[PDB]
Amino acid sequence: VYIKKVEARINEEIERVMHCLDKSTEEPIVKVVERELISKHMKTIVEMENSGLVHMLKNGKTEDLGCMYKLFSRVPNGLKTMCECMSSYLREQGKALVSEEGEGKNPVDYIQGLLDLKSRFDRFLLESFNNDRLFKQTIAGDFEYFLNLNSRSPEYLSLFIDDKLKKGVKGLTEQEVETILDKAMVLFRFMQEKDVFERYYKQHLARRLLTNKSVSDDSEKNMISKLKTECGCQFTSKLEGMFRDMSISNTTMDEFRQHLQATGVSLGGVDLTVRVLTTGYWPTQSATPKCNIPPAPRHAFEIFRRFYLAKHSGRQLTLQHHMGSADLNATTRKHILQVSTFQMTILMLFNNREKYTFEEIQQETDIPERELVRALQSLACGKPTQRVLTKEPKSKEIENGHIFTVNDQFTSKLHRVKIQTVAAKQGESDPERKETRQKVDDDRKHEIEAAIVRIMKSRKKMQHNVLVAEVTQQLKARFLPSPVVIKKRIEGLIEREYLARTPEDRKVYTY
Amino acid sequence: KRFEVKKWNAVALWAWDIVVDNCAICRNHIMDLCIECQANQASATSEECTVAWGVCNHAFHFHCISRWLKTRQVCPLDNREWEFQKYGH
Amino acid sequence: SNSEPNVDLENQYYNSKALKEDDPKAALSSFQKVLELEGEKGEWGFKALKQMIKINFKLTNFPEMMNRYKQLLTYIRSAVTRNYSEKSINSILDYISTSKQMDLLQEFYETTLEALKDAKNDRLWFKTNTKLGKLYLEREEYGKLQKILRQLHQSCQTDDGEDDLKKGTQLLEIYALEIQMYTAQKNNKKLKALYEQSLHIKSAIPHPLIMGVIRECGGKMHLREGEFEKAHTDFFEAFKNYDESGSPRRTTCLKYLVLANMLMKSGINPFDSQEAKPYKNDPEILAMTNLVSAYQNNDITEFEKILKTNHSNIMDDPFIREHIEELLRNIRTQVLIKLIKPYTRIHIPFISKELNIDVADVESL
Ligand SMILES: [Zn+2]
Ligand SMILES: [Zn+2]
Ligand SMILES: [Zn+2]
Repeated sequence: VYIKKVEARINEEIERVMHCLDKSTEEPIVKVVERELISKHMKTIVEMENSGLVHMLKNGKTEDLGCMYKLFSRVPNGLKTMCECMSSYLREQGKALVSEEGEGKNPVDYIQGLLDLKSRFDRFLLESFNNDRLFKQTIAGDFEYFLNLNSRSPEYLSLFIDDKLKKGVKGLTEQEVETILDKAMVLFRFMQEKDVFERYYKQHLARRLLTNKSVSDDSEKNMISKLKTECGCQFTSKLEGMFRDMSISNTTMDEFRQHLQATGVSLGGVDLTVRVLTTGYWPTQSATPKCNIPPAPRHAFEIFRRFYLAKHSGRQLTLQHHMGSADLNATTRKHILQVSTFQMTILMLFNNREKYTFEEIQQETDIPERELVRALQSLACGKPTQRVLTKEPKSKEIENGHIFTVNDQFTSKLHRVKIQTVAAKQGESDPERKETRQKVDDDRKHEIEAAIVRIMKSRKKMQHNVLVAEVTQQLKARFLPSPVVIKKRIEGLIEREYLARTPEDRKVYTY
Repeated sequence: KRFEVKKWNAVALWAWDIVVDNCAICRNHIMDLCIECQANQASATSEECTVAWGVCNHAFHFHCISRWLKTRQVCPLDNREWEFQKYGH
Repeated sequence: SNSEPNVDLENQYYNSKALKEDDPKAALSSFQKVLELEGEKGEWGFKALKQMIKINFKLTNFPEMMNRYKQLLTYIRSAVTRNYSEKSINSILDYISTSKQMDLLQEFYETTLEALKDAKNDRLWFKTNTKLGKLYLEREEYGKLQKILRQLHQSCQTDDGEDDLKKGTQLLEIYALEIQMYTAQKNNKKLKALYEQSLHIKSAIPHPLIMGVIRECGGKMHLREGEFEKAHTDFFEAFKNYDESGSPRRTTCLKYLVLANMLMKSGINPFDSQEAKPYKNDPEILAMTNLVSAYQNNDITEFEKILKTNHSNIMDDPFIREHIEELLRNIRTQVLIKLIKPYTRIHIPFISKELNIDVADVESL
């Protein structure tokens, strides 16, 4: 209530002096009065706490913040302490939110809370501070300060954007989608460690493209355009190649449709969907496996390889076993199944002759490890009353000498029943996270060496501590200078040449 | 049969080779040194001169296209157009 | 993960899919009854509408076909995301394209255009307009191409600015259309203006064919002006894009790249790597391979013999015809310099006989 009283005091004083006196008066009296009173009472009341800035900002009082901004703008050094207190409150809130102690926190909920806090602060700024530059700079610096204390935030943002991109069930129209994407990229602007963020974005791209074929078809372009306008060129070229692969895949699809429109000699190519992807934009995953191929898939792969070596010569295909899908026409009705490129070898062995066992499908298949077990248990283990691959030894755990049969199961009226045992979770189990963290760390560790050599080859040198400043300046936009690490690393090249330092005395370099 | 495969949605990966037996800047060969090094001996230290591969799969000696990027100009096939995707054949 | 979509809708949709190979009169009725099952929207009835349009196109039933296509256009801006609807409508347009009733084809096209305008289907919309523009260029049409270009540019206009920052791909497609057009009218000034505007604002994700076309135009402009490095780089990127895509323009772009790389002097080879057993031995590229082989070997006599032997595919291009004089001058200069390096004080007629040219040309060189 003091702020309204002092504003009324200012208004009444200025009105009384302007109506009751001359023009050469006014400014001195009101100037000194407001100076002294505002300075003293501001100090006391807005740095004590009593209905202070922290409390009036926590509960969300828009009028109080607006009147405070409009009153404190007249006196110098008021906005400075206002922004300092706001930054202190933001630091406290972040430390209460970015707390690492305690396991069992939801990533998407954490990102949603951070985004809600950012949006609330932006709304308060727009409503009260009239888009002041100082407040924006202070909040940006504070976000940069409290956001880089961890390393799981970028992956959580990636999973949030994957959830927003997989389906636009929330916000069917386009305006709100555009606004939320803009807010997401604005939040990403004040974020560090872009390497792991973009790696997880590529992982989400691989997950959504190799399992879904109708993701957005219109928002992918918007996503990658925002990446172009936001990031530089490190993995944006990776995304370029990723989309180039889809373009070439559809061009190959239509030209192959023209190919089978002109005859086709034998059958086996009944209904095929072959795709062309490059190795430099889609990673292997683990090892480029060498498993077997079912017969109709064998014919399809042979035809595709012959075409690619005939009309796209100069490059050879490499076979791998991680991705794909197929429809298995089974047969009282004819229900078509779905096999994800792994159990279809077992179904090949069954097409030749069923009533096999685990030994039969592990000996005459060149089949991989426990991923085989997960693929095989899809048709038998954990199955509802639409079982298509039944066994006599009904049990949960998998045996070796167990026979497989078939049940018609007329209850399965669905003619495109699928068994989606794969893609149970998308949590990115530690192994791959750690390996890609090591990969991006090595990427940074050789990028810094490339920068230091490329710059100091076009520049001069130092005696004790001159060049470190230039490399920190040119790596300022990348990450922290890390003086100890660079100091320990620059002296490791002395056992070689390229402007070393000389073992006997570290001061004469190989110029 | 009791089961029959109808469709397939395979993913086919491919690798880039365009293997040839000639060079461009030194006019000698893909391997067996270049104009700036001639012989195998005379301070090679296991012949520190290998083959450089670009994103477009074109192949040159590392030294050849390195001096190409250094001597005449850097703009033709710069870091935006020509990448460094491999080292050695 | 899993999500129960619907059981009965899928069951009847598959029943009608099986029925489609039977008499179409019953398949259409069953598909129309699938839309009656849910009533509101469609989901599986969305695909049922597409199947009904296909079967009606089989038995030449267009009026209700277009009414139900309007229903699908309204369904695009519905619970069905505008993701698979674009592929579905591309397939419907291709199916309509099977027949030859151009009036019906363009009625379909205009209804689609207006519906997509109403649905603010920005990406889908300029994709459709770009496809229409490519069709017009393939038929050398500019009356409606100009209108489409103006509309797309206005959509790209940020009021004060004539360009956005994320509609860079939009302007990229627009400039690809205009590059094809001004290749038809060979307007050099408009070509350079387009290339400059593209280089500045186009920075975005390209489609490989579009990037290849724009880089081909840039290389043409640069080698028309005189820049050899820029033209070589542009032909390089265009030929890489053509290698990725597969367009027939790959051979012509490779020939232009071969010409450009020979003009930057300093002894570089364009047939070395990509022109291999597949491409080096290509009948249309073997002549260029032999030319650059002679260029490497500095064999002026063999080079001129190959020029005269394959003149129907060496200087046939008016541009290569223009540049053959400069190429001959450069190769003769290189041979002369190599010949006169090891010694001094050499007579002119011997050089003229070695170069198989006139004495005056030797003196001028
Ligand atoms: Zn070399
Ligand atoms: Zn050497
Ligand atoms: Zn390279």
